[PDB]
Amino acid sequence: GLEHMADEEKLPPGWEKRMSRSSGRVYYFNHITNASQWERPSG
Repeated sequence: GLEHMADEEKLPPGWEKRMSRSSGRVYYFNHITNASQWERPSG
């Protein structure tokens, strides 16, 4: 959908910027090591 702030392609390989199905809370998820947080990665 329409998204001005396209920042979900700036994270390192293995991570994915997703949204928490609880209330719609944006965060990052690493499906390679199973590490997810709102805390920006560094890889």
